[PDB]
Amino acid sequence: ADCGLRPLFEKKSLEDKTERELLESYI
Amino acid sequence: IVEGSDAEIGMSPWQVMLFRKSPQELLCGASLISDRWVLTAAHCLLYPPWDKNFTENDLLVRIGKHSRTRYERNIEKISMLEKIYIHPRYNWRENLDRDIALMKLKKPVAFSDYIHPVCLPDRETAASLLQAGYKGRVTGWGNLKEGQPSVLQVVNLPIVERPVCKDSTRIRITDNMFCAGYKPDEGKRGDACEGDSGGPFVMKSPFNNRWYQMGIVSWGEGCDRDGKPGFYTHVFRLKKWIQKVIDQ
Ligand SMILES: *[C@@H]1O[C@H](CO)[C@@H](O)[C@H](O)[C@H]1NC(C)=O
Repeated sequence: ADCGLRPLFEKKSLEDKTERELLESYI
Repeated sequence: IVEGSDAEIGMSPWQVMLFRKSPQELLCGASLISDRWVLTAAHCLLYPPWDKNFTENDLLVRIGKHSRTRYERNIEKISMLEKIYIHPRYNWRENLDRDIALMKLKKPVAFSDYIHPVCLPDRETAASLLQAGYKGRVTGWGNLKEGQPSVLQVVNLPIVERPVCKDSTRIRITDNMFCAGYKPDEGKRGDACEGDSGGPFVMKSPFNNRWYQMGIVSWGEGCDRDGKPGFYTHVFRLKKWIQKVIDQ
């Protein structure tokens, strides 16, 4: 149920410093 | 990791460190996929040319770590291993095809803010995200230069076109591997290194916001690949073996 959702990021609606780079790459 | 940056606290809560017990030494990265299962590379446990053939009792894992050295009281957790499983078709002499292993913890680890499992890829995630140009993420405490980091390092790396992957090496690559890394042209040259081997190559699904482990960092020696991309075990292709080991 809970995999891949980080307690200190996704679960808190916070984003890490470089995940934008990953998501923007998905053309 | 070479040319990465400092990870934030809890940024990679599925990161696992594999150690030799005696003499104590960091061997390989690994990943937490449930409360009692850890995924790593087979070559991390079994590599005959270097007289490497570890049993459960030779090893330990540390989970929830951020600093390489500092003991992180009430945060980091240590576990012994109940059983090791190496893919029966792991090819250590030629091309490291099916470079994958599972390790069962002696006792389940408690999840926390700092310890949390990564998702295994499903078909839709594999089909849509594993494409040339798309970036994944590697984390580890491997070497820093072609020396060692104080905190967990992170780098993002683009998946490379398969014909380029094939031309980057003289050994026969298989569909069970993929390669990632920046072009020998301008830009960056972040990479995974020796020590980061066995760790996760993760991608975030824009569909459901979850992190999926798409690859396992395969072979590396130092931080020098001679400008060539690193190879990764294709986790989704090996998913039925993983399930067979974990279920029944
Ligand atoms: C690893 O060691 C065990 C005995 O501890 C042995 O059964 C096995 O053949 C070894 N694996 C090799 C040499 O690949």
